[PDB]
Amino acid sequence: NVSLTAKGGGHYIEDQWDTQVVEAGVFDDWWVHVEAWNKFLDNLRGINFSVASSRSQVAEYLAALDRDLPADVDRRFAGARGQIGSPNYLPAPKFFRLDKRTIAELTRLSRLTDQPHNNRDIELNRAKRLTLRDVQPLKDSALHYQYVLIDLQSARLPVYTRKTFERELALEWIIPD
Amino acid sequence: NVSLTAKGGGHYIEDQWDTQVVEAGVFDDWWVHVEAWNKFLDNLRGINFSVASSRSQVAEYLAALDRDLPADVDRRFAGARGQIGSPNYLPAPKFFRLDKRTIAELTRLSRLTDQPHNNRDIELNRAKRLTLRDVQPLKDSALHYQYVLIDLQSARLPVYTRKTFERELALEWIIPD
Amino acid sequence: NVSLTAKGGGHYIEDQWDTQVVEAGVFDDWWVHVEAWNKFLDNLRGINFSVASSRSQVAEYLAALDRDLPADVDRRFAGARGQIGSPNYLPAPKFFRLDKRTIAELTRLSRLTDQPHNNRDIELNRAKRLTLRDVQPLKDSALHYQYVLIDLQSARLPVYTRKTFERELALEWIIPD
Amino acid sequence: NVSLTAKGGGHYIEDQWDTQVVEAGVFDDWWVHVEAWNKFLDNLRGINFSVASSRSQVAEYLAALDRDLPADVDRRFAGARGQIGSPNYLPAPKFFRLDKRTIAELTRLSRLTDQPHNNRDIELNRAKRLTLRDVQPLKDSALHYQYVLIDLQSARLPVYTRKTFERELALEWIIPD
Amino acid sequence: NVSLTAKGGGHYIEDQWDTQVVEAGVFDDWWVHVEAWNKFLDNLRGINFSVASSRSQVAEYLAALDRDLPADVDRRFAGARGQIGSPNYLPAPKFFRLDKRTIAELTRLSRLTDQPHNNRDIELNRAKRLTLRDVQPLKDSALHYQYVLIDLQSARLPVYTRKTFERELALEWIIPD
Amino acid sequence: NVSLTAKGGGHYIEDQWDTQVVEAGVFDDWWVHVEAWNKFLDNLRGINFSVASSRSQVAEYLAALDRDLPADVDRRFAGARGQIGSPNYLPAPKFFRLDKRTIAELTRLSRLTDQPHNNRDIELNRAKRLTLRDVQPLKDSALHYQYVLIDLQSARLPVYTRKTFERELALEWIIPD
Amino acid sequence: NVSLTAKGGGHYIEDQWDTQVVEAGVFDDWWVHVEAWNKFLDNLRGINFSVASSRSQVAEYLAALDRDLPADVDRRFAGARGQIGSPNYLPAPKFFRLDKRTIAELTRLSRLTDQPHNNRDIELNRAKRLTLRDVQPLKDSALHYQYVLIDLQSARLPVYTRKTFERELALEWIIPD
Amino acid sequence: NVSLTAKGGGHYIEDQWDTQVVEAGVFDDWWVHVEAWNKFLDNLRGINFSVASSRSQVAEYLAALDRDLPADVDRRFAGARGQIGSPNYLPAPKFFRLDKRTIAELTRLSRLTDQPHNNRDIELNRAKRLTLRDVQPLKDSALHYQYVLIDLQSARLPVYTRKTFERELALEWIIPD
Amino acid sequence: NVSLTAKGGGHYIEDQWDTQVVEAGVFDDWWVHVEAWNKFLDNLRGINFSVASSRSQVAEYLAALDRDLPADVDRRFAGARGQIGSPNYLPAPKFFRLDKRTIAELTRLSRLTDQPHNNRDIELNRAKRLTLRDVQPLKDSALHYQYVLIDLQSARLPVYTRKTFERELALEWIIPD
Amino acid sequence: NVSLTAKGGGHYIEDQWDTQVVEAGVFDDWWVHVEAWNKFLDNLRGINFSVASSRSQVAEYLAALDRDLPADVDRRFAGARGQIGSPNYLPAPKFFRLDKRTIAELTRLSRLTDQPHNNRDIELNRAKRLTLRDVQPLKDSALHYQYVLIDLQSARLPVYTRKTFERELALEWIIPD
Amino acid sequence: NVSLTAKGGGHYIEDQWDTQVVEAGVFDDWWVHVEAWNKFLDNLRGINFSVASSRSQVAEYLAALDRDLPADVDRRFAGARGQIGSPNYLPAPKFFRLDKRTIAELTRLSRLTDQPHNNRDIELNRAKRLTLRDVQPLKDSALHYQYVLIDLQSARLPVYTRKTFERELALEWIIPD
Repeated sequence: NVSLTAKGGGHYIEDQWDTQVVEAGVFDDWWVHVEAWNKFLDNLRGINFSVASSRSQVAEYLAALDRDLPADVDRRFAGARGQIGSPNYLPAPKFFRLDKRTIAELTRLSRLTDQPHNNRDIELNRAKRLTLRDVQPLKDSALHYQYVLIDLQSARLPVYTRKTFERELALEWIIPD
Repeated sequence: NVSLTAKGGGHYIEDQWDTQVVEAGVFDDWWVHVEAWNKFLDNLRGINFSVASSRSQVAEYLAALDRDLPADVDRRFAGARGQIGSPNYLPAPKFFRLDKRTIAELTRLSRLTDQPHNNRDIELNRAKRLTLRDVQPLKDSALHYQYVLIDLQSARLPVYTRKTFERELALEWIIPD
Repeated sequence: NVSLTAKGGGHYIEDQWDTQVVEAGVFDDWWVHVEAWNKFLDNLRGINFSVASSRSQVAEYLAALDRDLPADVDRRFAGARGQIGSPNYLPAPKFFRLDKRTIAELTRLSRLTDQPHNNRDIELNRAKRLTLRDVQPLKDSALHYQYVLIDLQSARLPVYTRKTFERELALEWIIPD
Repeated sequence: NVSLTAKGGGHYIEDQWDTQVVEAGVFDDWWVHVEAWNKFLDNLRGINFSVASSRSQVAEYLAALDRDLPADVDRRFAGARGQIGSPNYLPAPKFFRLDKRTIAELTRLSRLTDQPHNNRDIELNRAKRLTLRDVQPLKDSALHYQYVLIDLQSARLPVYTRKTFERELALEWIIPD
Repeated sequence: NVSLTAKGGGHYIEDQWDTQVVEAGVFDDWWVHVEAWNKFLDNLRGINFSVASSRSQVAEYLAALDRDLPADVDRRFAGARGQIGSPNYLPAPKFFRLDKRTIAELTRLSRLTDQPHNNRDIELNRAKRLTLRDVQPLKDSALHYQYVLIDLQSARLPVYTRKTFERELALEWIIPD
Repeated sequence: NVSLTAKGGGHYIEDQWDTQVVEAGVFDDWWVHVEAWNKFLDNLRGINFSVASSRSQVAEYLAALDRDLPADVDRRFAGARGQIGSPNYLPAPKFFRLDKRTIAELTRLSRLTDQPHNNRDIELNRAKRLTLRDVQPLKDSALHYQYVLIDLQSARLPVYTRKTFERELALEWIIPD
Repeated sequence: NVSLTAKGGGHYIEDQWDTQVVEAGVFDDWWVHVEAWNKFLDNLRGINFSVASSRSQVAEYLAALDRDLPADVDRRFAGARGQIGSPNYLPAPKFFRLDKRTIAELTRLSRLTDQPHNNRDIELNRAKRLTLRDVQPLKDSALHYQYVLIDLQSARLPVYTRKTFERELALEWIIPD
Repeated sequence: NVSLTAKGGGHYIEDQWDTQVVEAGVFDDWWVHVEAWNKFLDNLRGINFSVASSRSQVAEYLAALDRDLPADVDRRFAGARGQIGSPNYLPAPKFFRLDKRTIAELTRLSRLTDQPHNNRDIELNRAKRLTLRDVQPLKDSALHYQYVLIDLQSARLPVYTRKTFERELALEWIIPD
Repeated sequence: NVSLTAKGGGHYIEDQWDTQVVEAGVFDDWWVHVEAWNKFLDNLRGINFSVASSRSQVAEYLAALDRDLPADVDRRFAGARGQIGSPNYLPAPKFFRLDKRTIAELTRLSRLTDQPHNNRDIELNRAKRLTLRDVQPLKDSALHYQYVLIDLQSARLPVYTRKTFERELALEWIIPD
Repeated sequence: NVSLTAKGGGHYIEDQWDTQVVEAGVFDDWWVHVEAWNKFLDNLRGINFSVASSRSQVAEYLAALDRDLPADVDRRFAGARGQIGSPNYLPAPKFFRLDKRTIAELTRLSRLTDQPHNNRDIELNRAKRLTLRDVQPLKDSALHYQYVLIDLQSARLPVYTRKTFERELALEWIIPD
Repeated sequence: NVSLTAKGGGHYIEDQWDTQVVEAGVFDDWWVHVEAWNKFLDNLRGINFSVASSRSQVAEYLAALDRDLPADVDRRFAGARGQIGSPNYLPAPKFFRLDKRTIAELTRLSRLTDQPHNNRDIELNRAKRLTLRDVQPLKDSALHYQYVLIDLQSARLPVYTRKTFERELALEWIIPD
């Protein structure tokens, strides 16, 4: 979970954090790492309808993606620590604000994926000794998938650095006394 | 159950607690931990219709989620104890007020899940020696599930800290004499 | 049965207890403990239609829930005994007044549950050597269940402490002479 | 991932990088190497509908293509280091700015490719001992493929060198003091 | 039987013991030792359906578990005797109040276990000289077991020390005159 | 059983231990050692369905895992005793708080494992002189195992040191007078 | 277990170790040696489905791989001790942070491997005196293996030296006074 | 393992090695010797599907191929030491950078090779005294092999000398003071 | 029989001995010496099913094990007499309280051992002049033995010294007047 | 029995020995000498199933292994007595704490070994004048042996010196006054 | 046993030996001499399945191989004593650290070797006056042998001199004062 920045130094004033960032309007609002989100993106490009265990994979990743908000005062929104120029830099984390509309779209995928099933035939028709099977209820889903996903990739979402997160919501870091 | 804060110190005046918080309007009203609720969220993302024991899992979690209200005078609404800055902080608990409408929605899921069944065929057609089975009564449910759940995730619910719970309902903590 | 408070000290005047609390209007009117009722609630969330012994469980709990009224003069409506502040408190019992309408709803569940049956087939078709079975008379019940229960959870019922039970019905405790 | 140029020397001023290149308008916007993209191109020319494992190949390459943006201050947009004339040159990298419209086209291919299937027949009709099979749902796809791809090759996309990337978006490299 | 504390010193007043603890509401209500109950727990985790003598073990333990209530005036509810700090302490006994509902659940296990049988075949088909046998009536039981037991472990039951048993039911110990 | 720290020195105040740690909310709640739990983990990775005596091994370990809570006043939550720097340190014990939900999951494994059986055939068909056998009722279990276990490993559980156990539940150690 | 670096010298401040590295976010998170992990990699390349004892080998290695985290204050994250240039160097250990998603993938392999079986036929059909056998339940697994493994090799995981482990999580080593 | 060049002389600056070559982007990225790789190539040209022990040969070589990266500061990327002209030269090592895509292709071969099997028939039908056998599941594999291999040979991969490895990633060798 | 400590000195008060130790709750409850019990343990490890006279050995030892309770007022629970330090010490006896459940387990062994028999054949088939014999009714017993015994060894039983036996049951020794 | 260190000097305080080492948690817990245990190890490597008298050897050694705990106050945990440097040293004893789980594993071997038998045939078929014999009930055991033993060798158990035994359980040696 | 180096001179500091080399992580970890191990290697190359006494030879050597760790302070890890150049040198001992995985592999061989048997036929069918015999249970073993051994030879294990053993684990030799 992306809370990789030291607790200490401190701190958000606690008049505004209460007011603006917690209580209403950030948290319980999702956050994924850039060049960590992309990876999420392709696990799903990227998937074969249909063999089982290749479908349960959609469900699996969304947990542990990993998804959190990094600054929890006493924390700074991750930066990250280097001087410009000298080669110990670690230049920034950039984070994605997914929106009230989309997490409920990512969700759509998670159970656009599996459908109630009659699989157990194998323990029947084939093994003690036909069926073939029906495919269609998959096919439409496999296509429904292609759209809900082609939206996901082609949907320019807001990026946020430490520089921005203090600007968009004004919070002061209050450096020691 | 989230009653993690010391009994002692005390106490809510007992003129208002009786009046406002107990008797009518909080209790018997649910409360789940943030970043503890989310986890609830994904156990359910997050589920395969249909194999048994993957359906009874919805029922199972809602008990022990865990769900309670933390301040019971003599108790303070959990805070939690640290000074800002110095790295022994434990910064806050933030709690979800689910609403008279939703607990009866979470409930919907719990028994949107299982349906009366003819499973015992296995002890018949297959084992002493076909059936296949019928799927449809599952399928619709599996889709009914996808909606009642896509509401759950995309439903911005009220968050409450110690700072807020004394403000929204005014109670005084009455520090020793 | 929630009669956990000492007999002794005494007592309700016996002019009003006769008049108001016994004779007509409380007793034979049900009472369940809070955070003891909830538990009742989830045993039933919380149940699989259909395997037997998972249905007889509804019937079983309603007896021993446990259900009684706590003050029987010479008794005080349970309080309970602690000073505020000092950590030997036991802060209150809060009790649910279920209503003439609902106990006859909880009842509905108890025998919404089982139905006359042809089970004994197992001792026939399957064991000396098919049937499958019919499910439908269960299915509707399983859904009838989901409603009579989704009312139960989402039905804000009156809570009562010692503070309230003497106020709503005025009784004096008559402390020794 | 094409970040082949030394971290060090530094650096983009950090007034404009924040403003123009990160935050909004480059990143999360794709970048493929020239004469590295072409190779991508022909893996797909270049493919046989239908044998399996010859279809999963579309999915596979798009990850690891490889795709990234090279300058992350403190980094210079790769150049690359040689003097003109003397035979240690490494003359330039030239990079493709694919567009909001196309990555969602490349995506189209990735799952224009596989479709829900009834393959498991082989473990049936043929192996324990006909079917033939149906082809048509492939055929149309195989043709749908030919168009979405004939666009890809015949779509002149913007090339960018170090010389250009500082011109199109004005950033200064700030050489030591 | 957990009556390990000296008879003597005395005594419960005998106005309340009669009233509250004996007569109605404790006794004939079960009591098992903590870290003595757990052991009970795992003898049953913890069992193989099916070989005989591995099933009669459920029956066997519940007697001698051991189960009793410790204070019988003239007795103190076991404490136990040490000063804090100095290393002859014996710090407390903590006891489980199992409930009217559960002892009738523990019972369920005891004869969920054995079933009427045709074992004597061995003295027939096999020894003077086939049968195999039927398993199914075991199998369901073995699964019925898994649930009635998974309730037992995951059922947080009330713990009681000397400190509590005098508080929950108010009794005075009456130290010599 | 992890009670490895000296009785003596003392002691938890006994106002809070009664209140918070015993009575309700820790005990009867499980505790396994880190890098002692892992070992538990792999005994189960780690197991062959099916040969007998390779299945009874699941049952066997869970007892003696070993599982207890270490501080029982008069005891300190194990630390452990060294100065920083000088090489007689023994740096800490870190302990796992498994949850009301999981011990009833670990339990699931214990009897997900064995099933009622017809083994005794060997003393028949084969030895006095076929059968083969049926495998399927194992196979599903072996797969059911793979999931209930893949949850166990991939379930980040709370770690607790002496530093934390006094913070999360506030108890004072009361050093001699 | 890779704890090869001297205890002594000391030490991590113990304000941050508690905060950041232990408690939550490293430990119970896996760590394998580079050019020690690779070896793990090929034991599994690298395996024949199916002869027994060539399948139990997957299970066997994952224990003792060997897997631990090296710095436990008072310990330094292994370095390792040499001056640059002079030929007694031992240049670094580089370690793999496997992720919450993957250890539950490595696990998948461990019991993707064995399946419930009817082997004992050999002691029957063949030895006292046919069967052949069925292969298919292996075959699919053998292919399922090929994918879960082709992910393992082609999954660029994070490498960490002493230089990095203090940077990514900021800890100070506190050299003697 | 190709680390044939003296440790000593030294050394890579350790500002860039950390930055560029280790940490992310070379290591855990494979390296095979030229005119040592070719040999690998033909062991596989070069193989008979199917006799056993002629298939396990694919698996065997990939370990010990041998595969490593040669410069580990304090090491120089192998050169190798001679003056031009005078006949003690040893002119260069040239190394292959296989890519994230291909090692997962070489892997494909390793277990494209063996399949779950019914071989043990020989100990049956033939030896105690038909079967013939089935070939097809081999045949397709033998052809699948021919393609995944005809890619391997006809895939021009990047060659790297000492001259290049310092140019492509800029590292300085820092000759004594 | 372990009554090795002088009669004399005296004595247990005879108000408590009657009350607590005799009458009900110690005696007729077994007691074996430590490092005298172990020896019992291995005589049984430790035994060959089956030759006669190697089976009657189980029966034989349990009598004379030897088993008794040592203090019979006027007796002190054996101590034993030495000063600390000076080398005439005899430091303690430590005794095992076997439980109502186990003596009936040790018993199980005693006649798990022999079974009704047809031995006398030897005086027939073999001596005046075949039979072989049947083994199976032994074999199962020999295995039944292995379990009832593997419980015995791995069952941590309570140890008791003089220091403890006066603490667990409070008795005073009453030294002369 | 490893009690090789002089009685005298003295002594463990007798407040802690009672508390911690005896009573509960060491004794009746096994202890074998290092480089004395190994020898045990190979007597069993190391054994031929099957000729009799080569099987009774497992049983025989476990008694007299030899197994005891060395310090019995008044005793010091054996050290052993030498000064460093001067060649009369006897440097340490190091001892193995086998665990509640393993002694019940070593036990397994002891009677994994012998099985009820029909040997006496020799006095029949062969000597007064065929049989051959049956082997299988041995064979499986011989293999069952190979596993329960391959655990024994590859199970890193805790080593303890005098230095450690006073640290892990804190006891003071109390040197004369 | 390779403890060939004088006791005397001394000594390992005894702060680190306790910490690092003994207690946990070397001892009970095996050690074989180079060009003494090889010899072990070929006794096993090197063996004929099957004649008896040519199989018991595997078992025999592993004891007395010989296997120990040479430095036991007060001892130096054997060196060995000569000056470079002058022809009384004895240049080094180099030792093999076999691993937790392999000693349990060498073990495999030891009882991969013998199997329960029916040999005694010779005293029957052949000598008083056919059988032939069955070979197969040997044959597979003889092949199982060939693999577990072809791993042993082709498994590059770590070599250690005095120079290395003080470097890998840092211990100081402390030369007289």
